[PDB]
Amino acid sequence: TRCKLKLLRMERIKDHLLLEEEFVSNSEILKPFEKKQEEEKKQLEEIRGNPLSIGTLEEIIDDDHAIVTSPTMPDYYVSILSFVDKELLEPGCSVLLHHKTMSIVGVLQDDADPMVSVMKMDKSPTESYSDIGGLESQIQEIKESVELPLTHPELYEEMGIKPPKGVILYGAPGTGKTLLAKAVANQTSATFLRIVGSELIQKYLGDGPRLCRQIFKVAGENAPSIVFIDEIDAIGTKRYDSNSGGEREIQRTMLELLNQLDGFDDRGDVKVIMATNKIETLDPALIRPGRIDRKILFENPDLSTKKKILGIHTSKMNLSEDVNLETLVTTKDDLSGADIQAMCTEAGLLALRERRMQVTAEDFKQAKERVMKNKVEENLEGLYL
Amino acid sequence: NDKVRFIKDELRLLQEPGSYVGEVIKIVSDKKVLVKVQPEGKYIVDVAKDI
Ligand SMILES: Nc1ncnc2c1ncn2[C@@H]1O[C@H](COP(=O)(O)OP(=O)(O)OP(=O)(O)O)[C@@H](O)[C@H]1O
Ligand SMILES: [Mg+2]
Repeated sequence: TRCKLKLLRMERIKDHLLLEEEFVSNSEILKPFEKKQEEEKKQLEEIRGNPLSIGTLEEIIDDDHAIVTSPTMPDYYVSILSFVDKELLEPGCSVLLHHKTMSIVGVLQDDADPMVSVMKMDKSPTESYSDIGGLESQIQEIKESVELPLTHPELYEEMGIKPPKGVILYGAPGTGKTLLAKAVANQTSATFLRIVGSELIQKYLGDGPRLCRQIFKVAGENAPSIVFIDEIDAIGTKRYDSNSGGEREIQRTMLELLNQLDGFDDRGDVKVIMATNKIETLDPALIRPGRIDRKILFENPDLSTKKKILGIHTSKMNLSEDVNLETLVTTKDDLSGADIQAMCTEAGLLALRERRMQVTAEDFKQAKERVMKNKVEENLEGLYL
Repeated sequence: NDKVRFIKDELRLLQEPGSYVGEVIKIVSDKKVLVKVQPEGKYIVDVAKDI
């Protein structure tokens, strides 16, 4: 009770006293004039009138005048009045115009776009570290790269190193490249912009360099930022034939992507996470040192590491004392971590058709058979015995 | 009485200033609404006492 009481006692006197102080000060402001404060309010309305016509600021002329483009078509050499600043106006900004004689009377507007919201996420992933079934060291090379300079910049200035930029998460399918990216995306709580690499080829030609440069503009504002580029492999392997600029066009999108990634900009902190399935397909300039400092590799889980993948996934499940978890690992060899997650789901699904909550050893073996048939393995290993 | 009173002053009501139809894009907290009238630019403008 008294813990609430000391806060009550500080907060009441300081705040209510301040409230009283404002009330007296509006009045005192009034005196050298005869009513200054309550008249500034009547003036603002008067100056601006109604309506206010929106324009788009076309170019700003340095003399407290501007050329605004009403979308109705006449352009105007307007004056810049009160309740605005000229470094709050940038070319492109929307302006609020006095109807009778055009003047820039302000812009209190939000000026938000749905174009930016596409870049952004709304989020609370299900993905957290330690849903990673093993490979612990690899977590503490990624976390040393992405998450750690936000927690402490102190280590990196004390050492005198520049904090590492860029990670490439590569290996085989099912090694949880997307699963790491989201586990660290939850923890950091820095604005996590997500963009899938395939959206970077469009149906127009030349829109490429334009789209790419818009990503990094959003990313730059909301500093610090992560830009996650999921499967930047897709653009090199698949040409969709929707782009009229062809093979040429896709190559040009690459080149703007190089400057926006490092370049001459001297933008904010932008870590970049790049998932890909093959790193021998991506353009070598794209991946080159000092713009991608650290390159982590994942390879297939071990006999023990598969045990970890299984505990984390069988834990949600209702179970029997007939379930021998251990014999599902020994039977299954050279299968992904993706296969173990699909195997729990497939057992539960057979169990939902039988109309019971239990998951038996038999629904697990039944499920284990069916997921192993569907994988059609590698011809990479058909050389070898 | 409603019929004859109505036709007679209806003539002054047909000295209309006009109307327009827009649509609410978003509000603002100065009690003003951003409307886009259909073949025209947007207007930041105040509500009457009718809404
Ligand atoms: N090493 C791992 N430990 C635990 N779970 C894993 C691991 N590997 C895969 N998974 C599970 O499998 C799922 C599917 O894998 P994910 O989509 O993360 O893979 P990926 O390597 O990015 O593959 P692709 O490029 O083929 O999409 C994850 O959501 C996770 O549940
Ligand atoms: Mg993926």
